[PDB]
Amino acid sequence: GMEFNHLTKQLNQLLAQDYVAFSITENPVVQMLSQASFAQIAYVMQQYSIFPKELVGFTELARRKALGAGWNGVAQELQENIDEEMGSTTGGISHYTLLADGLEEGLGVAVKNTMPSVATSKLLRTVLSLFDRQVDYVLGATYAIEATSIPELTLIVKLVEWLHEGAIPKDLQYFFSKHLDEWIEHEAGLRTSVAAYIQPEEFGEFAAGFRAMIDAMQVWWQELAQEAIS
Repeated sequence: GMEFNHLTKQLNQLLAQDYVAFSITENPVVQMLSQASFAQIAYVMQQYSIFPKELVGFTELARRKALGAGWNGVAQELQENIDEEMGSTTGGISHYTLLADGLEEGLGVAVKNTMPSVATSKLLRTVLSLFDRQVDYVLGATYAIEATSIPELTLIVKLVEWLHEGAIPKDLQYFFSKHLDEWIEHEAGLRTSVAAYIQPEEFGEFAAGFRAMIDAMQVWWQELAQEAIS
C-alpha cells in the first residue's frame, strides 16, 4: 500500500542516485571498455552468466522463507517467477539456456562450462548468507534483484553491442525484447504481494536486506573489472 510504496520508492531512488555499478555510463566495466580486448569482455559475460544460472535457486530459498512466515501471496508470486525463469512462457526453455545459447551461437562466447572467479564466488557466498536471515530482510534482498533487473539488462546490451560491432544477433534480440518490455508487471506483482503482509516495524529489515544486496552486487562489478581488465 501507500506506506510500502513510499519505502520502495526511496530504495529505488537510492539505487538510481548512489550506485555507479548500475549506471550505463559509470559502471566500472563500461568505464574500462576502451582498454579491453574481446577476450577480456567475453570473460566478463561468462562470469556474469553465473548469476542468471543460480537465480532460480535463490528465488526458491526466498519462496521457502515466505512459506515459513505464512506470506502465502508472496510464495505464490515467487513461484510464478520461478516458472517463467524455467520456461513457462517459452515452451520449457529456461531464460539461462536462452541467454547461454544466444551468446554462444550469436557471439562465439561459450558460458555453460564457466567456473566462478574469486569475485563471483564472493558474491555467491554473500548472497547465500543474506538468504539465511528473516523473511523481511530476505524479501528486501529479493526486491533488489527485481529493482536492478532493467539496469543490469541495459548494461548487458551495451556489452553485447561492443562484442558484436554495434548489432544484436537474432536470438539475443528476442531475449532482450521480451524482458525490457513490461517487466513493471514483475516489479508490481512482488511489491503488492509483500505489501499484503509486511508491517511498518519491519521496514528497517527490508531496507537493510535491499542495501546488502546492491552493495554485494556493486562490489562484484568493481572486482570483476579489476580481474578482467587490470
